[PDB]
Amino acid sequence: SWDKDVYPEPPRRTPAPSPQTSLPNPITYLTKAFDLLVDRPVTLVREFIERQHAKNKYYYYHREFRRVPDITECHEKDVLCMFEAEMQWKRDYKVDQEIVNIIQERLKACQQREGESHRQNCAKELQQFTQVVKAYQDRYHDLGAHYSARKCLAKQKQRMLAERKATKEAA
Amino acid sequence: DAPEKNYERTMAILQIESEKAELRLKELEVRRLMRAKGDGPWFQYPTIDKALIDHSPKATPDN
Repeated sequence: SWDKDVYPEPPRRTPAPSPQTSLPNPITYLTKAFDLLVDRPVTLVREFIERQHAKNKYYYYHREFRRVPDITECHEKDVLCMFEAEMQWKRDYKVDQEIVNIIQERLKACQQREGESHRQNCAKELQQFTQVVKAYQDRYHDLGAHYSARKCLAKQKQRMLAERKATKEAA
Repeated sequence: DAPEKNYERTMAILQIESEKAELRLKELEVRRLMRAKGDGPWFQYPTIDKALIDHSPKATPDN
């Protein structure tokens, strides 16, 4: 399973079977055959394997990283602190990449499930995707293949000086 | 290996190598200052011993 808040789905509304003709469709027979022949032995084997899982219940944990100081409060050419800052920033970089991938999955799943009216019915996912791509592009784009926290901080200082000059010239 | 082992082993490696790098820079600046000034123990090129000088009363007084 997963979490239905980070991976949202609108509630499924299937219509009732309302047959108009008198000819029986093959799909009811095929669903009954797929339930008897296929679904029940798969369910029996899954119940067997699940009962074998319950005989030995052990666990794996999610790795927690406590927050070390970032690159802004590392002294210049102090490798014992800026190493920790660089590794922290690379882990945050992987996390931000996977956040953008999750929002891509939301956008693609909305474009599939809303059918033909997805241009109207997926403006929320499109706006979320636009926001997260704008934030990811302001944060990590144009760094290069030798990306570092020094490069990203220098890009942030360049962008903040551009924003401050645009604010002062509009004063 | 554990990520703890790699992480703290990398921190020890970085401490040793940063200490060596700052000491190499200090070594170059010490060599520069000692060759320029000549007041350190290195680059002490030999001069004449003063123990070779004879201080006995010589044959003529004006010396």
